[PDB]
Amino acid sequence: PLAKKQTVRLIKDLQRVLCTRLRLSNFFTIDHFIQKLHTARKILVLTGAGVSTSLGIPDFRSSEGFYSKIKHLGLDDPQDVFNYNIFMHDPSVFYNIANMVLPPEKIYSPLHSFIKMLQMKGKLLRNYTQNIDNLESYAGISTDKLVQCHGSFATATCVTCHWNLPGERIFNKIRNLELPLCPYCYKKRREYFSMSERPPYILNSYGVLKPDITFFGEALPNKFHKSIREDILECDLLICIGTSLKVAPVSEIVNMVPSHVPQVLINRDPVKHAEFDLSLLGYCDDIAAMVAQKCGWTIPHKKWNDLKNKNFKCQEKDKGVYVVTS
Amino acid sequence: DPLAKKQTVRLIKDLQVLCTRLRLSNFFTIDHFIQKLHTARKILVLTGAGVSTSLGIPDFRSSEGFYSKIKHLGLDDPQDVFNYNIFMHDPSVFYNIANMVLPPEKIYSPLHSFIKMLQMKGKLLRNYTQNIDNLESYAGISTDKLVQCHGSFATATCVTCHWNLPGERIFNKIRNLELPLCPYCYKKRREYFPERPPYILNSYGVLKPDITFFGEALPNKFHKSIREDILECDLLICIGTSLKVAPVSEIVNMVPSHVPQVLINRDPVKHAEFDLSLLGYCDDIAAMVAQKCGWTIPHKKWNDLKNKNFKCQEKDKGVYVVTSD
Ligand SMILES: NC(=O)c1cccnc1
Ligand SMILES: NC(=O)c1cccnc1
Ligand SMILES: [Zn+2]
Ligand SMILES: [Zn+2]
Repeated sequence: PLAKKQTVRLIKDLQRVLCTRLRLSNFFTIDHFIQKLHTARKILVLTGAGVSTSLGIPDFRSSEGFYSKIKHLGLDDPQDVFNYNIFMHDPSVFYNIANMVLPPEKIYSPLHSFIKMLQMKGKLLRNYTQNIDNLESYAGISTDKLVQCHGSFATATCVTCHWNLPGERIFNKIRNLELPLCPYCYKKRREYFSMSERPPYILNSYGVLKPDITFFGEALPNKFHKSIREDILECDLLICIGTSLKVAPVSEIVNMVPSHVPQVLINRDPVKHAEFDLSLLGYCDDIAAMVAQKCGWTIPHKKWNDLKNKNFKCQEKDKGVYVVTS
Repeated sequence: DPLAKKQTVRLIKDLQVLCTRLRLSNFFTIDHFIQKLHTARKILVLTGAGVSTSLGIPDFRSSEGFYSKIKHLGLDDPQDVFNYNIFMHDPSVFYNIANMVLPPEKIYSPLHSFIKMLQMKGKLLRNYTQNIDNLESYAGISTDKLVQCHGSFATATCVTCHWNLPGERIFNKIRNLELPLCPYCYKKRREYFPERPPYILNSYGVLKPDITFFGEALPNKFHKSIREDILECDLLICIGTSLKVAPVSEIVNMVPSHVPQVLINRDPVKHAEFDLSLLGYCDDIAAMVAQKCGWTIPHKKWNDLKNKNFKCQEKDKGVYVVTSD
């Protein structure tokens, strides 16, 4: 069909009406996925918070998730706490809740390992992750193969002078609900808290350090667009895992990838606004094991003995859709 | 250049923001245009009604244009006489005015011949025209090279049964302000329009000329051609149009960003970013260009035009006002 180029906005936003992607006639099964796995050389793996919940890290949207906790505190719109423009206006909104999102460290799931597997077999084009928990590097995913789409707490930057430090340096202030302040800006900040130097032209974010996670309304890290420009030209399988796919531009990856490329979902819930070729509905750690196993592969993670020794049930439930339990 | 995804172009005629195109840094003089004409092999020319005003045919929105001559109708939007929903509901609204848009025959302007000139030098990839006057044929522009984006009176079609006939078979009815009726639907038509159910529209068994109405799909040659042409185009020249109707007005967004885009038109096109804009009458600016290229426009008015002195006054970077005296 006739098309022109529509610029993909690179500011983090709710994506939020039929999807127009057409599903491949030739690719619906589990066995189709398996043969593709054996032949593919340039797999794109797109992950979300689902791939870290086996580790006790909440996701965003589910019943025990972050949004539910922020709402229970009393915020009318819990989305507010990760809003960039809100941060720039009032950084206490985010720093009032930031201790809740500071991640654990040095752990990873069977899924992160299934990703490293692909890398080791020379098949991973990129893992585009939405997660700010920074668990991919520890899991062994190489830095050239990882795109932290929405950043991480690895570093924090002053919004005023752009001085950058390791995130760890501000964790104790975050645990104690204290505003992390830039040491270089601090003297002007005290002066402010000339017309241009007074209310309303100086914002409350003046000289405040912000973790280098991407907020809603902020530009994604440059690694994202630079990578996807190229990975789009060459991807030959797309797997989406442990995400609702509600945040653009990450959510647009499904539309940017060329239409002949097979797209697979592994997730607890179907993604209604997308048209995956194959959907595998269940726990990602379980479905990973199952898939590796059908492939005659192993997942280099401790839990693999155990996961591999289960009885997996794959119930067809409409074409190209399986409910996987065990 | 910005990371992009594919967006389907809507193929329904629609009267049409900000423009995203970046102008070429190395192309903004008249000499850049002359040099490019020498080397280009796959030129897309997009025309509108300004290419026939020299022949005495009104354009649409000038002060003596078609919309000015139907002011007495008192329409909120005078384009409604060419609206498709209006046609389907009540074809007498179009048929009152259709006589005014029947084409003359066997005449064409120096700008039409400039296009044919390009053709016979092997440089015309396509002439996308919005005109229904069919004058490109008379000028020698080939059917293969012509896309009548908004159709023509060549054929007419029954809106009910789809019977297709030569468009000239309805001209005498058009001239008499009568509805041209389909001979196959006529028996049912006469039953309903001597009981009639409320879901039978007034267009039942009415012939429609195969011009594209506002709200109607474009002819199939348009999307078939443009898809291939934007891959090969090496120069776009937009002439005698306000560029206010989509999807034609999207051609300038669809051509890849590196292809030079030139406007030749009485007025700037404020919602587009042309690399070079030449502002004046088509025929004169075509002649001046052909002169500068050391070329000949194959038109009886060539000897008159080649005898004019053209002044090109640079207004802004890539904007020139071209007059004659
Ligand atoms: N509890 C949270 O707010 C949270 C933590 C980690 C990931 N997602 C959400
Ligand atoms: N013959 C025509 O196409 C025409 C177009 C606009 C105004 N008058 C006539
Ligand atoms: Zn600072
Ligand atoms: Zn009929």
